[PDB]
Amino acid sequence: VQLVESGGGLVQPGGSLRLSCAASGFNIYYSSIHWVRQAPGKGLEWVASIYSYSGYTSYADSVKGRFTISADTSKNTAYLQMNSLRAEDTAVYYCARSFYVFKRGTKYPYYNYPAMDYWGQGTLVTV
Amino acid sequence: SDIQMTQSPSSLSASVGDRVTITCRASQSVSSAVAWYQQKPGKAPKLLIYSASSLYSGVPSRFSGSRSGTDFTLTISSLQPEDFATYYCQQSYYKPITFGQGTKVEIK
Amino acid sequence: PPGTLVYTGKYREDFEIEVMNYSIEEFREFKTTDVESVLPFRDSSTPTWINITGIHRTDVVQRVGEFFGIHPLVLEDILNVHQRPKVEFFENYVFIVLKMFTYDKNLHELESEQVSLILTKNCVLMFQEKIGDVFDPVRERIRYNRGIIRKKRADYLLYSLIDALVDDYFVLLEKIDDEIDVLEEEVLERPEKETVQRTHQLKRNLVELRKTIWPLREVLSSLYRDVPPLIEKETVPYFRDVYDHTIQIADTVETFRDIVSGLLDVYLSSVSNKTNEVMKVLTIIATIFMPLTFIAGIYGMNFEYMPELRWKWGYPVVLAVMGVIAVIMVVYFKKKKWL
Amino acid sequence: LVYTGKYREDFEIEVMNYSIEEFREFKTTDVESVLPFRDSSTPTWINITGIHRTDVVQRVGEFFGIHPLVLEDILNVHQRPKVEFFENYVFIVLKMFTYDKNLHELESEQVSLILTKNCVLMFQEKIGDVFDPVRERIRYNRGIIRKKRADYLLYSLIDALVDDYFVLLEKIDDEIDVLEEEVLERPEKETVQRTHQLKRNLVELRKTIWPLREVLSSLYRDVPPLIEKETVPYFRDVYDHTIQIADTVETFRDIVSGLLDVYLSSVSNKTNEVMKVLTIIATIFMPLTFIAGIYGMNFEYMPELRWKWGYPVVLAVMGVIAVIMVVYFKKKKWL
Amino acid sequence: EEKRLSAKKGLPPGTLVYTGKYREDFEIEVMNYSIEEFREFKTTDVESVLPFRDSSTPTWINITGIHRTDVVQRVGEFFGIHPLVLEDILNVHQRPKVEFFENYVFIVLKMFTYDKNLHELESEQVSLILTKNCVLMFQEKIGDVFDPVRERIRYNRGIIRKKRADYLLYSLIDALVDDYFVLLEKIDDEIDVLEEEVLERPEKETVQRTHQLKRNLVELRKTIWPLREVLSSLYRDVPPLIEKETVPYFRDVYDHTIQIADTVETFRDIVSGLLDVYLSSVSNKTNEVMKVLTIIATIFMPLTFIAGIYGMNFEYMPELRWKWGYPVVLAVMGVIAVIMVVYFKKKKWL
Amino acid sequence: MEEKRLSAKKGLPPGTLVYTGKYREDFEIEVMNYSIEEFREFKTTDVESVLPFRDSSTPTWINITGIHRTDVVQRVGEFFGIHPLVLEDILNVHQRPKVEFFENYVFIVLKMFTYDKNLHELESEQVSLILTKNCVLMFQEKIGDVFDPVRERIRYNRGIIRKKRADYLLYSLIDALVDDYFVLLEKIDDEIDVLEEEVLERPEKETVQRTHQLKRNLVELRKTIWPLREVLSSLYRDVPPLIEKETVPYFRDVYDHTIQIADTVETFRDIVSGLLDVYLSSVSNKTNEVMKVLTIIATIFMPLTFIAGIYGMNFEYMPELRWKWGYPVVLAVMGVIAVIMVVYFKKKKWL
Amino acid sequence: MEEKRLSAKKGLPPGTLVYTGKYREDFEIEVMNYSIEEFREFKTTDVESVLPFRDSSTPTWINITGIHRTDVVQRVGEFFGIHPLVLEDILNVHQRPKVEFFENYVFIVLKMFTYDKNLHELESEQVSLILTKNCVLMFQEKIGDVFDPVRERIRYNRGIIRKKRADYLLYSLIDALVDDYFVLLEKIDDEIDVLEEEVLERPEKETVQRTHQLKRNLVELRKTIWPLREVLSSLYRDVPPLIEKETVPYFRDVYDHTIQIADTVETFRDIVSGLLDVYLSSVSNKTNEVMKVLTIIATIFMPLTFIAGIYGMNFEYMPELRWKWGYPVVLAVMGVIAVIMVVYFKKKKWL
Ligand SMILES: [Mg+2]
Ligand SMILES: [Mg+2]
Ligand SMILES: [Mg+2]
Ligand SMILES: [Mg+2]
Ligand SMILES: [Mg+2]
Ligand SMILES: [Mg+2]
Repeated sequence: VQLVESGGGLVQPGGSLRLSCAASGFNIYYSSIHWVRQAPGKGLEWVASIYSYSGYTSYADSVKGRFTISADTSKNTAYLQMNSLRAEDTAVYYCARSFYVFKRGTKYPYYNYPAMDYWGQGTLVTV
Repeated sequence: SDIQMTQSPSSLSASVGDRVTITCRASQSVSSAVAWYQQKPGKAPKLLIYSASSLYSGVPSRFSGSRSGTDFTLTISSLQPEDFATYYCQQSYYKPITFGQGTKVEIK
Repeated sequence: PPGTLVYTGKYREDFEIEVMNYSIEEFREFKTTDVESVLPFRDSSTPTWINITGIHRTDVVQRVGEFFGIHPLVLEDILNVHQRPKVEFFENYVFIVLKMFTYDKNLHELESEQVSLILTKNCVLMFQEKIGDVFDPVRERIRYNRGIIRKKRADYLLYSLIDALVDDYFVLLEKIDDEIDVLEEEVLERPEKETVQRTHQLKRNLVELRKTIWPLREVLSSLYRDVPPLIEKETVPYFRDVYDHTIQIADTVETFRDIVSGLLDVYLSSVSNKTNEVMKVLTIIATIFMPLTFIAGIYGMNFEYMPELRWKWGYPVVLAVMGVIAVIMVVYFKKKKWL
Repeated sequence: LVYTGKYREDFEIEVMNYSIEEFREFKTTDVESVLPFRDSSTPTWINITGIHRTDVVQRVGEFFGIHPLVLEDILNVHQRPKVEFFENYVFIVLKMFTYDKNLHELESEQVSLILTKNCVLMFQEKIGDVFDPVRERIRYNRGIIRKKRADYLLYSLIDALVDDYFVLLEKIDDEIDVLEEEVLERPEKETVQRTHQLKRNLVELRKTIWPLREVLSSLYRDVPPLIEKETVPYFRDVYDHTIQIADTVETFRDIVSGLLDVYLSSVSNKTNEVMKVLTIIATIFMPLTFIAGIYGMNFEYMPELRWKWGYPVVLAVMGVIAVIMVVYFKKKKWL
Repeated sequence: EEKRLSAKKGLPPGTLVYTGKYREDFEIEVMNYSIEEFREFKTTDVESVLPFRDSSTPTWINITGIHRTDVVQRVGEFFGIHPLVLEDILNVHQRPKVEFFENYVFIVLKMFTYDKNLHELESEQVSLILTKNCVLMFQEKIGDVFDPVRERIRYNRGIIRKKRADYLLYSLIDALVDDYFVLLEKIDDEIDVLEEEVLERPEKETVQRTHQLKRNLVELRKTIWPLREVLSSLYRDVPPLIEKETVPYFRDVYDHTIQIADTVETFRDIVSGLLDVYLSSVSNKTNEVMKVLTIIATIFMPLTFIAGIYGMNFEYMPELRWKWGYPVVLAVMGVIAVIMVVYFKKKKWL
Repeated sequence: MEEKRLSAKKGLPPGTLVYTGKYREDFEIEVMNYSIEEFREFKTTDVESVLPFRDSSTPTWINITGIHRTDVVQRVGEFFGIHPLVLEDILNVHQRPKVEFFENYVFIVLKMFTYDKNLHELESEQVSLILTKNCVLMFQEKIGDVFDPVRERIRYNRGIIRKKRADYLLYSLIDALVDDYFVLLEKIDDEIDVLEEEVLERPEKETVQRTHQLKRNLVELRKTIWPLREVLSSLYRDVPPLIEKETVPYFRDVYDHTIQIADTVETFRDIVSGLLDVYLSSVSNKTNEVMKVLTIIATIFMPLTFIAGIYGMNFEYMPELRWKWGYPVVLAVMGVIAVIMVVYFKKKKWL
Repeated sequence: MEEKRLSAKKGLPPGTLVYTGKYREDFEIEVMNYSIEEFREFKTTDVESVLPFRDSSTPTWINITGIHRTDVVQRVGEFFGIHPLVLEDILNVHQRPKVEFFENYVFIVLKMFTYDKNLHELESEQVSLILTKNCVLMFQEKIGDVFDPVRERIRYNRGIIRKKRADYLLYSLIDALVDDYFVLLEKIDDEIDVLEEEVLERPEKETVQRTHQLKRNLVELRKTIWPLREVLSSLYRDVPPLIEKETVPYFRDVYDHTIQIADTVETFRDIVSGLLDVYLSSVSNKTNEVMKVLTIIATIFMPLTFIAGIYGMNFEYMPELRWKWGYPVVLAVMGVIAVIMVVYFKKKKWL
């Protein structure tokens, strides 16, 4: 039930980076992961989402088509290849494990849309 | 096609043992997919409430949430000086996902 | 896997992803081959109609479902192609699973394709598994502005889709009736061991068809009785009429099942008559040649002291008694219907 | 609105407007001359034959404020008889049946009756109908057809339909009698086919009659405000009638459940009987011929059983064995 | 003859015409009884009948021969029953029913009769019309099941003399149910006969009698179920005509109706099974006769073929006479016959 | 004919009491009064010795066996206040099991059956039970009671029956009857087992009679057991003033029992409804075996005789009558035809 | 007579506790006292230690596996205020599935069915549920349960059972039973498919054994499932205040599932009857084919044997001299008539 990140530091604008959040206590394969950012002294915004069972990737519209992200079931670690770096990408990144509780069968089924129980420690990236 | 998801107040002052209320609202109805998160400056957030009704395990029973259609309300019955941080209002009905602008409360 | 999201069908050929944005006076068709350029239809005031024909590509299904607000397990139920017809009411959309049937008449197979309906009071999504589908009536109504569908909101669009499925079911029942008539004229005229397997295949197909129809009665009763707030009040009698068509279809398939059950018994009676035919043949041959072999075998007794040789045309006379007893037995069999 | 039937060659629109002093019939093709008869103090009954032409029914529905679902149901020829009650009209859709004397088969025309206060819409899809007695009753003052309102006219039309059901049921009963005699007397190949097609006709008739009983039950018991209480007992009477038909239909089905079985037994008897005929004769003769062969043994210059009577006396034991075997058959006396 | 589609093939529902095959005589049987004295009439004049309903004394107005529609029309006019009920009176094929009216009750029943000849039911429609203190009869023949009822009225027996007209209606219904009971006894005899005939020697005709019994039982059940409806409705929704103290008698005859209907359904099931029993018995007889045919044509083929082989007419032959000729073939021939009769008679073939 | 007619009450007023059963030999009245402390038995053959128990404070039980004495039943009905219709229904044995609720008594007609092993017959015996708020008047035909255990329980203080009113006594009697039905269905389940084992394999060609007798038995059982289900449904569904509330669950319990029996009977029917048909298949299959023999031997020995008939003729000429052989020209062809027929039939594996 | 019958209690009073079943080897008590935020579980054996969970407002699931120990079940019933009839139905395995709505607790009886491959035996296990608004006592007779998904659902906070009250716990147990019924219907569907293939492809004598054994298993399965429709209808209709109104749609869902299993069992009965009829038709076709070949051998050869017999006669002055040098003046007739007859049979669809 532990998410631990790595790969922080300073990078030249327009460069590249790799952000790895290792997961312990659950299997990534039939699970979902999210990466969110917190700009220094600002709010918190969504960045990317992995649904590793189908290899599905979703990017924020503000960063649409510029980032890369995937999973690795063998090491059970989620990976984010940061590319086309912009001056506003400097932030603290957080890896989170989504979840949802559900019950199927009822005429009005009681489903819950995803949220974020477990959160990574955080990783500071500066441009 | 973004979803404006506002959270108020931007900041508030509350003393120990007070009933504080944080309101939040989306441009379009997001059912009950809103979640309340707590983040201390040095911590790595935490999920206080999911789906605006259920209370996450480990969280003290002090926190509570309600539903007013488009409106979402997070109520804390009696604050402690240790539980002072910034609270965020996430929506997850629509995939793009947005967070509240922020609500930081310090010791009064 | 626990609550996964995978495609469990077998038809994996291609996709189309079309869209029809119809309104009170203007309409537009914007069929494409890209997942994007169609999501903006979500918040449009004019009701829209999205057809994800071909859900093999999980990418488009997940993107459309999670962008439109569809819960991931609803997406799983869409991707599962083994579910019976279902209805599930949510706070901002209504989910329906229907099955449409195609009939291979040349080899007598009944294939099923699942169609998923999602009503969101601003759009009507369908997810399908195979290109081509039975929606020509509603499509022509919207394109040629023939019907009153234009000014009745997405609820009437969902009704039109349900009505298209019900009419397709009526057509399938007509085809099954034609097949039953073909078998019935084939049986009692050409008895065969193969007709037994033909009847058994027809009965199994009727079993599957009933297993699909019976959930539809519950689904439509749910649709009009429970009156979900997504569906406007004025549209309820329409769903009531569709439920009446559904109970009629259930009665039709029950009668067809009973007829197929009696068909095997009528075939058994036909086979009994068929073997009775050869039995009458054997009996007539034996009873005109067995009793007629003495005076051809009693003469043949290698013995003397008979008029075995002293006769007026003895062999012609024994042939005469041959003919006499032969026609005697023939009369004995004909005059009281031994054939 | 699309016509889903199989008959496309007919058209005739007939108005019959009666009263306790007035009566007139108006038989034409121009619907715009029948439409002005929407409302009147005197009750009217108007027939629109040949619903294959959608324009006339669509125009009448628009002029009479009828829900489009009712028009779709009217045009839906393969649609089960039923009844709907509305604030201004009642829509009862029923079926007439015909059984031809040659190539015995059951054909089902669908008719519709919309009662709107003082007017009775009726829709057909064939040429001619079984409602002639009602027309004749309207022509000449007799019974209570002229005195009462359009409610009694609807009752009379349903009564004429039930009487046609009556004659159909009698025809089916006569066919049952013929089929039973034919099966129990002369089993053939065509008999079983006739029985099976009759079973199909009976199951279809049952699945149509049961909705008819439900329709009449809802029609008298719920006493809708459109029909008055005065005509309520009359409907009850015709409702009793339909029960009989349903009951009788069940009886017929039950009878048929025997026929398609009993024929088998008859065949299972006939195939037995020839066995007996085949069993005795071979047994009476085929072994006997055998010993003739034993007395036909050549074995050149065989001492054998040569006697004063080689062939004679020997036939005596043949006959003795034959009569003993016939006695053995008579022991159980199957033949 | 008769059989549906009758003179009510058209006509208004207010018409009156008889639809039966029995039209021989018309005979009224008026019987006015009370605790004080009894009065009887059998004249064919309804004018001397109508004033009885005004008299506050129970009566049993009986009218046979409905086919004289003038009489039933006059009675319906004078008693106030509307002509639709009169038309239903005139029918004979019509289903048993109950219609409770304002101050009147109208019941329709069938009186079956069974004759051992041709095993055919003969239905005789009997209609009851209960009034304040009177009951109107409508039959077809003269002389019916209600002979005991007359016996219990012209002789003071039971509580019949000390009751109202509703208890008279109950007594008539009880007599009709007893007629149904004796009819079911005749059915008992017939089903026992057919069962015994199926057990021993099916003679190609018992199948016709079995199907005739199926037909009779089905057309009897088609009437007996409406009999249950009649007897249930006669007390379930209590009309104001019948007293509360008369309800238990109607409950008892309803119980009898349930009993007879259950008996009829059981007999239907028994006959349905008995047809298959007869089929299986005929199949067993076929199998036995095939066994005997096969054994008789089996002991002989292997050795009639030998008789053919050794009774040949060619030049040389194995003339033998090695042991004079008989034993050479005859020993093996007899061994073969004995082997066959110990290989079939011992292998459960006959 | 006899002891089977539904008639013998034809044209009789309801107040007349006529016995319509064959059992008219035994007669005895067994009286059991009981309370928490002490029980008293007063079994006698005297009819007048049981009337004073009408006003007994403690529950009482009057088992009158031999209802053929119509005078005894008439007297007890007159004293205990029973409507004449109920009395004539007590007398008439051919009465479906029913329940009737009167002002001060409750009437229950139920059947009890006995199944014999040596002869496959099912004897019936009607028992009527009348509740008078202090007595259980149980009228019975012969001395063949199955409720000996309830008598022993009342006698030996076992159970809760001593601490309750007459309602629990009625419940105990109905429970005893339903347990008798259990034993009967066990015996007929044994009959189903043996008959199925004997008809599905090694049938002796006369099993059809036993199967039809069994179908008779099951149809009579259904005709009696469905009304018992209705009786118990009417017993618990609406609470009678006679039956106390605390006892009502117990009746509900026995209701479940009868439901089970009803269901059991239905399934038995289904088994029988198959067996005959199955039997048919069996004999049909047997005929095919017979068929094959009659088809093999002829096919190997009939055509061969044909050749033996061709050359056993009196034709004058000599085609090949010479060669002084064992005639393999017309004997090896015999073996060739025999083996080719054997091979052809082995292709279809007839024999 | 093989302990599968109901010779269990006979005349014993309803309060008796004779264990009808036979699995009397093992016994333990699972306890799971879960709450909104609490979860306690253990595998005890001592009866006393589970009692303090009766008065706890937190829902508890007590699964007593093995009820042959009469002492533990009677003590539980006494301490929980459970009616003695309910205890009798607890220890009576041969009891139909049922429901009882009492003032304090809801009593429910299900049957867990399991199936073995090869041999077609469907073994039953009585299971009982008693809901007491704060505790769900579950009675089972041996280990081997279909509640493992439910046990995991409590153990890991997935689904809703971890949050809701005991009513949803009982609903989840009922749904586990229904899911077991789904999987058993799937297994019996596989059996139907293999029997269908055997009948349609290789008919055999033992096929009748197979189909009749399968029909017996299916009719027993129907005997047990049919009460479930009524049980779930009672659990939905006329709800007592003992079950919350929020979980009623869940009972609708399981009632619809019960309707589905009933329909599937009816369809499987129809398919088994059709398979038996198909086998009978195959037997008839075999008989027809064998008689066809026998007759065709008996029509194109037996007349030939006749003509050979008649032409060869011990007569003289016959017009059949050897004027044709060679003998075969008649063999041509044999060939011609044989060809004509075989062509006639071929155009008559025989052979
Ligand atoms: Mg009429
Ligand atoms: Mg009587
Ligand atoms: Mg010779
Ligand atoms: Mg007990
Ligand atoms: Mg019990
Ligand atoms: Mg010869």
